[PDB]
Amino acid sequence: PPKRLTREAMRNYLKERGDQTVLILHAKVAQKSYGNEKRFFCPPPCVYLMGSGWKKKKEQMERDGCSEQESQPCAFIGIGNSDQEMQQLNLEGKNYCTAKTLYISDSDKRKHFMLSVKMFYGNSDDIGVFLSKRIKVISKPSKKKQSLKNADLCIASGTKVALFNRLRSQTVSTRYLHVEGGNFHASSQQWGAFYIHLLDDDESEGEEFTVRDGYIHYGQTVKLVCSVTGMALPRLIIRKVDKQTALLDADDPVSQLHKCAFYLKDTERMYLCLSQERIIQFQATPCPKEQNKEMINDGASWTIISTDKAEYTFYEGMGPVLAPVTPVPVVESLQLNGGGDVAMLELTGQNFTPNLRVWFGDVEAETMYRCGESMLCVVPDISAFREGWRWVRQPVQVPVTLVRNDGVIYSTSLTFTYTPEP
Amino acid sequence: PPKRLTREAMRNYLKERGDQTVLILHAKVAQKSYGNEKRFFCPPPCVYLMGSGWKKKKEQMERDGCSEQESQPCAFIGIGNSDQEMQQLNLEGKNYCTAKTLYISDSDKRKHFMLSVKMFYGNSDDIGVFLSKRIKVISKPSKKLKNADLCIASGTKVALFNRLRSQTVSTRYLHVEGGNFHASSQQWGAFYIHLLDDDESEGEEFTVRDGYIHYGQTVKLVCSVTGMALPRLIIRKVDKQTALLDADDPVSQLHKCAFYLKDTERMYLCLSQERIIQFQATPCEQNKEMINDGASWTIISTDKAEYTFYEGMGPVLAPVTPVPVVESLQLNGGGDVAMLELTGQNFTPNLRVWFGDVEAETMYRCGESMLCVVPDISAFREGWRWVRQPVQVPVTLVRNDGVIYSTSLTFTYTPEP
Amino acid sequence: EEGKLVIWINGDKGYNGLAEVGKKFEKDTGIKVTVEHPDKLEEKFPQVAATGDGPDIIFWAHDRFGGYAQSGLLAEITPDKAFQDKLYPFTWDAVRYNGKLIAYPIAVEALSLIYNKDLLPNPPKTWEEIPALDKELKAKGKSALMFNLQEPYFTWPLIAADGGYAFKYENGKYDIKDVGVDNAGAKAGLTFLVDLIKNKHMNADTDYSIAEAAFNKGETAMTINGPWAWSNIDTSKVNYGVTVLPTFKGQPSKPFVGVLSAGINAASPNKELAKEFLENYLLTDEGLEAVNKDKPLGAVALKSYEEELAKDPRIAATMENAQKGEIMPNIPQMSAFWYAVRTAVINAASGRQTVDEALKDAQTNAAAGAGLRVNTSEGVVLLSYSGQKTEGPQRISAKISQIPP
Amino acid sequence: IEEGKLVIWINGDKGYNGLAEVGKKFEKDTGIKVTVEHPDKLEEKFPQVAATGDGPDIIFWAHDRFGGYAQSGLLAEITPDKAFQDKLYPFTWDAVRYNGKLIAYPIAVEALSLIYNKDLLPNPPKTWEEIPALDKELKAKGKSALMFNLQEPYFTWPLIAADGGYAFKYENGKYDIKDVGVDNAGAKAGLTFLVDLIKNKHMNADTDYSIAEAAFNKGETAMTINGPWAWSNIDTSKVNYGVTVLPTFKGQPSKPFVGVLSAGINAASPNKELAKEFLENYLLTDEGLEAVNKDKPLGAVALKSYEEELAKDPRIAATMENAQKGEIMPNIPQMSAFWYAVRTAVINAASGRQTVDEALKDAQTNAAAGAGLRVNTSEGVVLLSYSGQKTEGPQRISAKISQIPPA
DNA sequence: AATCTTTCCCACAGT
DNA sequence: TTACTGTGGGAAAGA
DNA sequence: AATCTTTCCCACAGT
DNA sequence: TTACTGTGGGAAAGA
Ligand SMILES: OC[C@H]1O[C@H](O[C@H]2[C@H](O)[C@@H](O)[C@@H](O)O[C@@H]2CO)[C@H](O)[C@@H](O)[C@@H]1O
Ligand SMILES: OC[C@H]1O[C@H](O[C@H]2[C@H](O)[C@@H](O)[C@@H](O)O[C@@H]2CO)[C@H](O)[C@@H](O)[C@@H]1O
Repeated sequence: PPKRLTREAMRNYLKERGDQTVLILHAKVAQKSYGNEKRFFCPPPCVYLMGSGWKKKKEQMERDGCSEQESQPCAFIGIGNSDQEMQQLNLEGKNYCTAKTLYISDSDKRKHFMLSVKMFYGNSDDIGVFLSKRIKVISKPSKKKQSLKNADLCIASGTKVALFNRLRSQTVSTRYLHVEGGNFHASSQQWGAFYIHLLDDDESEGEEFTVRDGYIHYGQTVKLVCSVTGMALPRLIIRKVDKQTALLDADDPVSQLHKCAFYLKDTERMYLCLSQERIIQFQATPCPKEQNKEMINDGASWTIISTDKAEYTFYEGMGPVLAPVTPVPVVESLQLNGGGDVAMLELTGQNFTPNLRVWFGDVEAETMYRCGESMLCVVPDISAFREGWRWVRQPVQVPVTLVRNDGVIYSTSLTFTYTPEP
Repeated sequence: PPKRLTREAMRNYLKERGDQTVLILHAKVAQKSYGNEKRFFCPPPCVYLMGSGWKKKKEQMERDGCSEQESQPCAFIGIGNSDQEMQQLNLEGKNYCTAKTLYISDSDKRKHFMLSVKMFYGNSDDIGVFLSKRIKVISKPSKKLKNADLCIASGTKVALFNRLRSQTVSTRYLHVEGGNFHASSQQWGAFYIHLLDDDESEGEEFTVRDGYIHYGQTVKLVCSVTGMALPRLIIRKVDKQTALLDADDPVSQLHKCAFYLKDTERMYLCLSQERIIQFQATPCEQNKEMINDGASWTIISTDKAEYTFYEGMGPVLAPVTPVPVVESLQLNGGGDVAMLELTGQNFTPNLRVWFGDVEAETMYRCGESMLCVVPDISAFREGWRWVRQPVQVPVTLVRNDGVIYSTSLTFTYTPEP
Repeated sequence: EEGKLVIWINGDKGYNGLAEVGKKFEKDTGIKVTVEHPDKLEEKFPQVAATGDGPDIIFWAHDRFGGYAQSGLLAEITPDKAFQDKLYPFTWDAVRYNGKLIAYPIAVEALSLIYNKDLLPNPPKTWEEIPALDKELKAKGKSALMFNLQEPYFTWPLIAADGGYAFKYENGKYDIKDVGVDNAGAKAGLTFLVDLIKNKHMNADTDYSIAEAAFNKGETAMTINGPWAWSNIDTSKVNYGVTVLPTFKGQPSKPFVGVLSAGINAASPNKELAKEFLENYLLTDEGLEAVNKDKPLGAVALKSYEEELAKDPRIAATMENAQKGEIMPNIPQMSAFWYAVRTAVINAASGRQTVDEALKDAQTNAAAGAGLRVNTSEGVVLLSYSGQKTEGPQRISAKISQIPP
Repeated sequence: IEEGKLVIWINGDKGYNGLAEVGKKFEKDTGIKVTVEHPDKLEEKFPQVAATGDGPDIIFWAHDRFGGYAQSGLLAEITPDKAFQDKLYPFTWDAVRYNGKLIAYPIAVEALSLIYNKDLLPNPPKTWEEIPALDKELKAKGKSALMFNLQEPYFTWPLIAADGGYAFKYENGKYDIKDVGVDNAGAKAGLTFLVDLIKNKHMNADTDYSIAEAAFNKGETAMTINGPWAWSNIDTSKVNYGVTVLPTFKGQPSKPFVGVLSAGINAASPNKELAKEFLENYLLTDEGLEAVNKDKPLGAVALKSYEEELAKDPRIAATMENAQKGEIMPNIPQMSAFWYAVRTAVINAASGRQTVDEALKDAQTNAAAGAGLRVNTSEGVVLLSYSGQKTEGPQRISAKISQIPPA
């Protein structure tokens, strides 16, 4: 029988925080495959398992008699259509797995889709289904003039992008810009998400730089900062690459899956290049016919694509549950409401269900379900946090947490504060 | 039918104050009459009618067809005895009257009593019964620490009369008329007998010391009505027909005494018919001085009973008495809501405390204690006076038939940050 | 359109005076200038400018320009040092958004108490004594006070006096989560205004024109208005005075200080012609005189003309009220704040909502990340939340990796 | 009262054996026997015995009770020489002045301070609000945070005053015997906090002087609130103690009621000159005051010469800081009625017999005859008062003199 | 035992 | 002279 | 009518 | 020589 979460059980969780997190890292767009061709999603969608909960769950299962194979989390990935078969990901040993052979066919007439990650333990126990963020289907990258009206296909300052390189003549057909051991390299297995920041044409080279807002256009000065390590490449000028030539005379907005060139700011025609796993500089030969074009090899020709991240965090607060932990709710924002009789907190997000309750610390709130994107709760009175030795009128800060009727705890990065006023 | 007082009617009264006041001025003590003798109360108890209400009532009654005799207030005075007759007082023409032939017999075994004044209009319309303050019965004046009731204290009112056996007018009284001191045959004044230090110089401004008045002490006699004072005088004891300089004994009730003018050639407070003058005392014993009958006065502590009423909702069938008198107030925070406790006399269940034109929820305990619910400040923020500011209002007792009983007390609401 | 300047300015400002400046520019350069005053231009401009239309130059107080800059409707103004020195540094601070100048400041304006000297020689020092003045005046067939109750700008000095505030200024920025629209101070101020209305001292239906008519006709003893209103009172037969706003609960009324600014539309093809007209024609002693002559500007941003106007007791009164008040934030949240306070003031004045309910709704409507004050058995508690951090600083710190040669 | 012998009354919490040594010195010098006594409730006893014409020759108590004793005529007027008056601080003479007359000799200035155990608590709390948190920590170690006398309002007054509470307001050059600050918000917040410490078991309502003294000196409690007189017993217990500033309430300083230990001479006493001799030339000397201080500390002594030598002491330096944050008590006769009202309120609120509001409201109207009463209204706090018949007593009378003709 | 209080008696005042 | 009647003074009882 | 988007086709790269 | 298959580039079809 299912057990509702107790205050003691909640208090223990808030002290430990042995959460089980599932991360889905992917591109915001996908190119359509025509006929019987298979155009694989690039960079390959990645599934990461984070949190100390996984080890805790393994140890709990193995105390129940599970072998390492039985306690091992297993995952399958596919697009939101049944016509295509789901592909297995091998997590066993590693903390992550990348799906290298996913594609969307001409038969699939959807304009937008989400990746579906079906997780379970090796003993067939179901964990649940975790969806990615929305992926827009594109026919081909826009070979002509782009505009801010097609914002979905444009790249904005301060947003994450993935940089990959197609190498037809090389053994490793495609390499990805990644940061490992505080150094930039062209990885065959891993790919990094980089904040593409736009800067003023007069901004000098340095560790500290002022970032200007807007959509990235060709010829502009950009700083690529690693979303994980915080490592940045020196000031670069993003240029349009045509066949095997970088053109200096481009002002057009930079779009999804476009052929790129990254000229190092204030250098003798040097550009961002690749020599096997290592990234190096490349001397460009200017064309004698056109003074606006410069010759650049395949290793200097990169591909830009905007990336997204789906995150789901859960914990079995009252021990193992029969029902899967999914759909895992995600809280995007909060807003207080003074328009009514009592103070209300309005939660905006995804995957909300009637069987959830908002908790302020170890205090269960009266929760009202509206839809999967909107939930309301009655903000507890401050007296609920003055029960013991903490009776003195003082500021109180508590976490905001979603809890399912079977004791499953859905962590939030949000806190709530009661501040006494004279 | 009786009408309850309206806020409009109350507002009008508070602006005008055309009250009807009844004053009973008398001595605090009375000497017992033995056998068939009649020892009259001296000075004679006086009944005064103060306030513009009397003339208003006269004019109202006369618009109803009453003659001057019918509209004329009539009064009878007696003691609280159903064996002694009540004496008629003649107010007709004047606003006051003295009861010159009142006495307490040996048969009346009471150790104290109050004078009963029964008032009504000439047309038999009953005003009511007004009692005096307590009068203590004494056998004879003590020529003596044990009794403070028979002693005279600094700052208290006294009456000074003069017995003149050889003169046509057997007894004269110290009184102030037209800003001048005189020995009246009809009227008597109440004088605050203030004690001052022996080094206090003569003047309009003087510092008054406390304590019981003894002989040889420097006294300042100030008229309770006009505020007129006699020059600094030394109260001396009188034995037969001589002023005693070597007397230190405390001054008691109904004592024969003289009043030597401070820093003068043996000059004393004397009288020549209706006028008061100074008498030169011939020294005879260096501690004794010869003084005539006119220089020999009699001291007696006096009291005052005051009753103020107003027919707020016009003429009333029932008498206006007993008129409630408010002695003191005290607030109470021991309960749920703020309460005002009234202490006094003649309280009835038909009374209500009013704070300005705001009738309060009044609770009757007994005739001496009254409680009321202090109105909320919002009751005084009803018009353009809604702004948070200090509010001062009179405290007034009102009867169910609209009779308004004035008080000298005010109530204040003071906003605080 | 190219070759001609289209200018938008509010109807209560010196548009005919500004049109004289346009006729001077037309006789000097040959470029035609059109001065327009459309209704609700603060709302109109962001709609027309978004599509790429509207005017070339927009005139409004600095408070709306921050949102216009965020939306990308404004051109970055880049004046020379010689020009920047001709204007007060604090006026340039009002027109600065994310280290960029987005408009040209023209004049500093604040609300003051405008009183009738014949009807009232000694104006009230406090708000609390106005109902007593109303009783006296009502007997003479007149009234004490009349001001615009449809625009929160006029009621804000009373709301701010005891403790009300838009956004708190923490460190070197505004805390877009710290809103003081439902604090005790704001509540006491709006309760007082509602009490003046409930007790018939003021009418909830009173707007700008109704109050202006009553003052200029000598029907009301006092009005609350800015420098722009002085010209019409001059033409009327009123011996008026401009003084300090009355105090509330012993504290000064804090009006919101506005800086009349001129921004250039990002979509405009006459960006140089706009810079030429604004710098060398309008922001001159002769240029600012023309506008001021029609309707007074207040304390002008141009140092040279301000010095000549400083001797005016009316401008001296405006500055005293400006000093006791506060310069408005130019932040994008200001528009949402104003709409919330407008609704609260109207609903409390009409009796539609209580003061508490109106200011509580206004509190959470003003900023999206704002708190809410609650009355508890232990006292007033401020409810707030955090953890959805989304901003990204202007400056980024990142260690440079070497690209090997 | 026997002639040729001095009878002295002093409180049991003071240095009576030290004062007895001064009496032995007087006896060996003049031949006059001196008897030092410490009877229970002598502040109440003295006005009863003195009224009949009996009691001690010399009375020791804080200056606050002497005003009433002077009004009743129980005290003899103090008339010292200029040379003597200058030996004592002018403010100490101001405390013993009633109606432009000196009614007692000042001895020492005393104020309550926070006495903490340095081993149990090296850093004492700066605020009252952090004491319950310090209590949780100490309770785990089998100890408690705070323990002080809850039977005497003197000890609870610093908390009551802190936020806004006062006895009588000082208007112009006098105390307004009608303006009492016992039921204001500040006083209410202070007593509510004390009641909350009791309700939440951090303190016990039954705690008196001896109970708290035992707990501190035995090392059972981390802190105590007491005056300089209590230091001697803590010294014998060898507790590593500290004397510091009282903790703040609602961010404001705790305001203790500053007392001036004074010695008055009974008006009925036939040994007034013998009393003046003993007090001026024997007690109010460096050697004389040293004897009393050696028994139980006096605090900041009135004698300038001895105070200078004791000023270097950090405990006396702490007493003065607490005194400076507080206020010198009024000497006015209404002080006795005030104290009885606050004692009742504190006891009834702590016991749960009455709520804080009901206790402090009753205390307000019982503190003085003709005191106001505060009420909470929809428009705010309103003070209810009545312009009744306040005793007053007209001192000066203006009257035009009518002349008696010479005839 | 004083000292104070109460009760009874009487000279005195001018027609 | 005395009768007429309130009044202070004084003596003799009581407390 | 352009200009942009979508669909279809094909050369290219290595055991 | 040819088979094996994703991939960018380019033309032709739609919008
Ligand atoms: O009432 C809200 C409104 O206040 C301010 O507008 C003022 C303006 O600054 C003055 O120059 C004048 O035109 O009156 C206006 C109010 O009627 C703010 O500037 C504005 O953004 C806001 O909507
Ligand atoms: O508690 C009421 C009480 O407080 C004061 O007494 C103090 C005294 O001043 C100190 O020197 C020491 O002895 O402790 C006493 C408290 O027990 C007032 O002086 C006193 O009148 C009041 O009743």
